[PDB]
Amino acid sequence: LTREAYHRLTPLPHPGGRLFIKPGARGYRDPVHDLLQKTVEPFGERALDLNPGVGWGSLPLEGRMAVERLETSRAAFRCLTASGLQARLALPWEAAAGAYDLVVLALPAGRGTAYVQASLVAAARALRMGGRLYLAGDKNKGFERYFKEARALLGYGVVVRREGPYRVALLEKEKEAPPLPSLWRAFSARILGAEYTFHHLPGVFSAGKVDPASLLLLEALQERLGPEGVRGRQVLDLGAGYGALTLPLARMGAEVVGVEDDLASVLSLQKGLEANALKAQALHSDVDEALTEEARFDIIVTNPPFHVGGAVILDVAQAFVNVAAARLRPGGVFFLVSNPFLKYEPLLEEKFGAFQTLKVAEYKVLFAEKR
Ligand SMILES: Nc1ncnc2c1ncn2[C@@H]1O[C@H](CSCC[C@H](N)C(=O)O)[C@@H](O)[C@H]1O
Repeated sequence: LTREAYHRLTPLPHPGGRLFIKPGARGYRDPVHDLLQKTVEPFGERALDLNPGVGWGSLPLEGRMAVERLETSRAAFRCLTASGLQARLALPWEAAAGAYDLVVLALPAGRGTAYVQASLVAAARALRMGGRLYLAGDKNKGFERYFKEARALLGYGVVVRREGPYRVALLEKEKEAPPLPSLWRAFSARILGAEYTFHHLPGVFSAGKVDPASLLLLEALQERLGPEGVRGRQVLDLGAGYGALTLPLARMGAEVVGVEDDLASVLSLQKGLEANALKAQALHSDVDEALTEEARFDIIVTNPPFHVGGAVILDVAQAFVNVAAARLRPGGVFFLVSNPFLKYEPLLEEKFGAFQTLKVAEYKVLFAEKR
């Protein structure tokens, strides 16, 4: 995709209306969300969708109920807003307590047990007594385990739709919801001779330790540029996460801008910067969406997202490369780290003209220079 194509919102038809989607937004052609859309029916007057993506799963409620939507992904909120669907940039556990008759939750299984648990308790807290929860998931991705927990939190629950491994259940709140679990975690790490304490909420990439690929990028970068090679330089960190690259680069004296699509990760980065007395811009952004048109950088770094077990580079990750080439000043440099068999080489050759391989073992670090 071109950068314009990556950022473009496209409306797709459904009976009676339209829904905007875009590359990089969850909830489109997803069997879990599709099964929800075929299942959900109004109950009471006020609904909350805790993981809406582009908003397909709970769409049948729109115009029959008041529907609120809490979403962490910037890309998804762009779509919801374009679709005219009320939505807030919000963590699931920011939901108002006892204010809803119906909650809809496509299980965020990809973000892990702690994130799912926090979402389940948020659901239980959001509901009034006697309110109901639609819970959708995948038997291959913890549905039975999470459905059992939902039943324990709420009361009576039953599967109301099934297709292959995919399930939707309906549950009733029959008991008081517990307090939110503890959400924040911290860990220390020594990187390039300096001590850092990272802080993060559930669901982030590489919770609890610095990812070895990220460490490798930093090692390649300091070897190439020197310990002073980053001072006073403008750096963009594409997909900043809780700041494994952002914090050390800020420490080394770079003026760093982190862009990150996931709200929980942006908040994590912000807490880490504060805790380590470091300053950087921690932007909630779909790739470079939050930047001015004119913004350019001296150095761009990235450990792009990847699909677990997948052989194909994600649209978002392809866009990171395209945006990197476009956002570098002449003579600016790009560092990217990935699993060794992801086909980044032809992409860098296309966008930069040439590239180098600075490291290759458990991961590869690729390098390019703007001409
Ligand atoms: N559309 C998008 N725009 C910006 N960041 C995105 C994105 N899609 C995924 N990401 C982020 O890309 C990151 C890739 S994982 C790398 C995290 C961090 N830089 C580290 O090295 O530890 C995740 O934090 C993920 O949420």
